[PDB]
Amino acid sequence: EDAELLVTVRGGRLRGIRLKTPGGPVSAFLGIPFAEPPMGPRRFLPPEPKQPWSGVVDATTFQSVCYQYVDTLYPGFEGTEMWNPNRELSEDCLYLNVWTPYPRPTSPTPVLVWIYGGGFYSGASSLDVYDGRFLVQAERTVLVSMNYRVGAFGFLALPGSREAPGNVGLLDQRLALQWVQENVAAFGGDPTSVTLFGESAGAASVGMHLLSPPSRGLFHRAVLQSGAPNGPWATVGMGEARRRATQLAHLVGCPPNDTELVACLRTRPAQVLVNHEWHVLPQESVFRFSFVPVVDGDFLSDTPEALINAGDFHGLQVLVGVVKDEGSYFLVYGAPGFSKDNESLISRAEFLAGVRVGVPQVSDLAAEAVVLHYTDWLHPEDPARLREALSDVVGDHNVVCPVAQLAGRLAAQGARVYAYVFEHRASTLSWPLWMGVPHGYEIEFIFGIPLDPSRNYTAEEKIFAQRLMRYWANFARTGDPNEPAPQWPPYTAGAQQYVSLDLRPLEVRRGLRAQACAFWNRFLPKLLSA
Amino acid sequence: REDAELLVTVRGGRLRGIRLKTPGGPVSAFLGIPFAEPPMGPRRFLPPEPKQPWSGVVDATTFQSVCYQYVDTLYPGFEGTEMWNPNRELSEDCLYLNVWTPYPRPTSPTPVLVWIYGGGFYSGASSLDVYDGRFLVQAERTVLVSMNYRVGAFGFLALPGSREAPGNVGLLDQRLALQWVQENVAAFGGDPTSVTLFGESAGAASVGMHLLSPPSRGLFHRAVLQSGAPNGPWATVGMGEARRRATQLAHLVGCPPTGGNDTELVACLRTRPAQVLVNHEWHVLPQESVFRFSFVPVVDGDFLSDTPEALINAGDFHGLQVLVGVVKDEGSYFLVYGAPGFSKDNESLISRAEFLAGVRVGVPQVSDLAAEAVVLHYTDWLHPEDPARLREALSDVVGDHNVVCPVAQLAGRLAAQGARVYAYVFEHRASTLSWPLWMGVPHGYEIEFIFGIPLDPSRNYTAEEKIFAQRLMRYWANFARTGDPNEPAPQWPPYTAGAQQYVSLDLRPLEVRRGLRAQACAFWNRFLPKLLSA
Ligand SMILES: *[C@@H]1O[C@H](CO[C@@H]2O[C@@H](C)[C@@H](O)[C@@H](O)[C@@H]2O)[C@@H](O[C@@H]2O[C@H](CO)[C@@H](O)[C@H](O)[C@H]2NC(C)=O)[C@H](O)[C@H]1NC(C)=O
Ligand SMILES: *[C@@H]1O[C@H](CO[C@@H]2O[C@@H](C)[C@@H](O)[C@@H](O)[C@@H]2O)[C@@H](O[C@@H]2O[C@H](CO)[C@@H](O)[C@H](O)[C@H]2NC(C)=O)[C@H](O)[C@H]1NC(C)=O
Ligand SMILES: *[C@@H]1O[C@H](CO[C@@H]2O[C@@H](C)[C@@H](O)[C@@H](O)[C@@H]2O)[C@@H](O[C@@H]2O[C@H](CO)[C@@H](O)[C@H](O)[C@H]2NC(C)=O)[C@H](O)[C@H]1NC(C)=O
Ligand SMILES: *[C@@H]1O[C@H](CO)[C@@H](O)[C@H](O)[C@H]1NC(C)=O
Ligand SMILES: *[C@@H]1O[C@H](CO)[C@@H](O)[C@H](O)[C@H]1NC(C)=O
Repeated sequence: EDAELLVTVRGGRLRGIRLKTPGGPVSAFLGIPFAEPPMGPRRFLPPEPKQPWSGVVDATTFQSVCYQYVDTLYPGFEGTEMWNPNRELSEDCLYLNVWTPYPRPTSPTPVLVWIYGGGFYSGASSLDVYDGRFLVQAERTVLVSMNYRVGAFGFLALPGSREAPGNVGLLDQRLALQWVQENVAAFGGDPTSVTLFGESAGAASVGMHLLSPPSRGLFHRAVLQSGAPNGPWATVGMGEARRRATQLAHLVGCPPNDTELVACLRTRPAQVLVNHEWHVLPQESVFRFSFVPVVDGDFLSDTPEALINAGDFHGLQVLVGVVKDEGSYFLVYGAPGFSKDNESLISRAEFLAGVRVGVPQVSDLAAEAVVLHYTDWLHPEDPARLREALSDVVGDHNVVCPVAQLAGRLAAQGARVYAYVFEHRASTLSWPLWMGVPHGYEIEFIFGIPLDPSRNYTAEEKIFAQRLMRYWANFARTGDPNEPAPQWPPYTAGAQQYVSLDLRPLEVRRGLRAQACAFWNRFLPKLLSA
Repeated sequence: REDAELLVTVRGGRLRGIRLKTPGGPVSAFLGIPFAEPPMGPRRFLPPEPKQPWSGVVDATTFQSVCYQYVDTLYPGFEGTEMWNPNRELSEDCLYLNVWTPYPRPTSPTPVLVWIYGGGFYSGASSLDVYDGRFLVQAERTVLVSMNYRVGAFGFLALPGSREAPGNVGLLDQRLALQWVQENVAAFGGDPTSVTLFGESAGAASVGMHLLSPPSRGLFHRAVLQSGAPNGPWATVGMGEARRRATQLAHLVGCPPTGGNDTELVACLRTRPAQVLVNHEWHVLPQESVFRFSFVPVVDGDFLSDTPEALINAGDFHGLQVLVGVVKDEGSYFLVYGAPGFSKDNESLISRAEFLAGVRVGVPQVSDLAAEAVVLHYTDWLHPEDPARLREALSDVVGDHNVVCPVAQLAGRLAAQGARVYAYVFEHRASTLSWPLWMGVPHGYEIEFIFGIPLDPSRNYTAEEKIFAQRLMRYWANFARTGDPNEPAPQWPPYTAGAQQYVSLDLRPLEVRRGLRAQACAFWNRFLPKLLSA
């Protein structure tokens, strides 16, 4: 036996596995149970800590994926299948994973905690693009990821009720963070140096832990990639959450009050709920998801926008950023005229129709304001400009401007913020050229996937991945990504400085689409209230 | 004895003129021809009556009085403002017109240019030196007519529905002069079947209203609108707001001893000295502002059967040629009349607080949300507080809202509905300009080049500017003769709703460009009206 892969945590003994890397081995402990399986009567309930066990838990392989919708838009296409579950689906899915260097560190090592995205309806810690072996070998930190409930199982809410309080998927993450505080030292980790990082809904999850006091004490630094808690998609109001929960029950034959409604939902197989998940949305749209965190005064005592404005953020360091073309990926899921298999050169009529699906549940006047700002009135009908304009609409509304607002408010209120735009299109990208650098395609570089010899990244891209891993790990260690070389300056509300990340050296630029984001963050709210 | 070239007979009687000297040769001028009975005493606020025939010879040898009006006092003695102030005595006896014709009189019918001065409908006169018609007539051999029309309350005080003060009588003054041209211009060698209206500022808005009034439309064939349009937010007023302003003016001068019977109210107003009415003219505006004037044309269903925008959108304009344009910096002149932080004597590098305050003065009587939309669009959010950018932004706000975007909307609708449109932007700053450099090419300072003022030997224009003026006079006269400013050489393409082509007018040859501030004017012409409705 290998003593380096035997660990005793508070709940019992674990057996890990030795993983290979072009730079040397790492230790991995995969599929560690941190909660009781939320099954049967425990569906929709907050998680319970895992009860202690006898014997040795086999922690050599990833555990099941939390039950979720499986994408079918392009069957077999690499660009979509890389996000689909690669393990069996189960409601018994509350497991986390620990990667440590080999041999295990004898000194307290900074910890990075990954929260995957997936619009709160999908995702898994077992996806190949989240493989932590290269980060842990290159930068010598402890790396933790957890699975958390998604879709109705994690975020269906009958607000006020005890049978379905909502946000339990977020409590899954918090419980894993508490598990890290109690057990990460047994792997060589330092519980006093924990950096949360996540992408898309994971970034929105990270931001929500920043704004929830019970979570705030479980970590010390935060990285938000292409997501923010204050977007128009990451939260839902109590009334709309209740309406969606009620319509789901109707679509699955329930009831035969909240107590009875939830009891009937608990009798339905997991797939039955998944099969009707998308039909509770109020309208045809993109970048909208059925069951997301709810603002009910508990996990979030107020809206994330209100909490960001009222918060004291001195002593907080955050790393935030976006990719160059945040919106293009979502357009093929419903904007008329868009497809991965052609140039998607849409007409003005399709552009106007696409604005309503990309900015759903918005008055006609506010939609007209969007069309005004995003039309080039010297070329109002040029298909290529319209394709790009609609990508900018979806991307600015949902990612760039929510992130810009978060960064500006945190910086103006005591936090040290570092901002980036990711501008390298991977040579291996399977999405068409017109999508540019699409949403989510900086992750593989952050995790050092180009170092995998089994893949076809260039030598320049391997250098690039090592650069990014160093930035991220420097920030985890010191709150500053810079190597003590062109310097990465902090983002401020006035100067609005960020850096571009690509094969070229760091270049400092001004403004995260300041013109467009003034519209979304300053004017549009004023219009909607009148 | 007498010179036969300076003696002409019109329908009303005989006239005697004068021989003007110009650097290029003699011109015949008939200045101060009465075309209406003096609108004095009981005739104040009433539509004009045609001039009764006279015996003997009327001496049309000098400009007549300026219609009673407010006199600017912002910069006393300053050349930049005094050039617009009355250069003749003020009087309500002011309904006279002027005719310039070549010497000797043309043998064949000659195209006619009719000038309508601006002045915000509260000021102006055809006697101003910058409107001197001798150079145009000499250089291009046209006949030029200009008329005086009543301004201020005397021309546009309206109690709608009352016959005592129906409103728009200043526009009826212009129409009567146009009817006079139809009946009498052939006696001067003019062709009544080739008449081109042209005007600037409120004169351009007047030209546009004649285009949209059927009784006026038959009196001319072509139109030139310089830095003005009838659809601006300042050129017309609703019936109720006209009545509120008229009622408030009478109240401020003691009439009646508020509102009540219209006949008695107007009769009380007619007993007031003309200066007393002028002394309170500016006090009836609903808010402090710039580019807003108290007594302007009223949309009452008569002269204008609807708003100018509705008439423009519903009009068939086939068979019409129009020449429209603006100067490069339309807003700057108006900012020193009330925007906080602005003066001709300093750089006017305003603060953000002064910019935000200026938006409410420059876009008056709109909701807080509408003002926020203006601030969003005209702020550079990468440099939100730089004084120089704020100064230029407020100038653009006032210029786009009041001139550029109204002109662009008119041009686009006319072109899309059968008219042929030629558009320009005037971009030359005169070497003799007295306004400070930060105002650029200000509103109104293309007029002197179109009238050929640089050819005046007493003035100090460069040789290039004299060539420039001669080129502009040729464009205008070519349009008057043929409906096309091009020489029968860089070509001036028509303006269309799609291509939106216009030319730059300056010392360089013609350069073709696209879009009259297309991005800005989409906000003013497409979005903002939808916001005001909700
Ligand atoms: C680009 O393609 C989209 C989607 O078409 C799909 O992909 C093609 C490669 C082919 O497999 C089609 O059969 C697919 O439907 C086009 O948008 C569609 O247009 C058709 C009419 O041709 C219409 O019936 C569908 O409803 C449209 N789909 C959507 C989602 O709006 C689009 O027109 C193409 N762009 C071009 C040709 O410029
Ligand atoms: C509004 O008043 C006019 C004028 O009233 C006349 O003049 C006043 C000074 C006073 O002397 C009144 O007694 C006068 O009647 C009215 O128009 C007059 O109406 C009467 C009866 O027809 C008569 O004097 C003449 O017809 C009109 N004289 C005018 C026009 O000078 C008018 O009817 C009143 N309108 C209303 C709605 O009351
Ligand atoms: C620029 O000037 C304006 C106007 O001031 C006038 O013009 C100056 C050149 C000088 O001749 C002054 O004596 C004149 O009064 C300034 O705006 C005024 O500022 C004063 C003092 O702060 C204030 O009382 C007035 O209300 C202001 N007037 C307006 C219309 O706003 C402005 O401050 C000057 N800007 C500078 C000096 O940077
Ligand atoms: C919910 O409804 C059931 C059936 O009507 C009833 O028996 C039960 O008491 C209710 N529970 C609550 C908490 O209201
Ligand atoms: C032109 O300049 C001369 C001096 O060179 C001056 O005497 C004359 O008054 C000026 N004419 C103007 C300003 O019209």
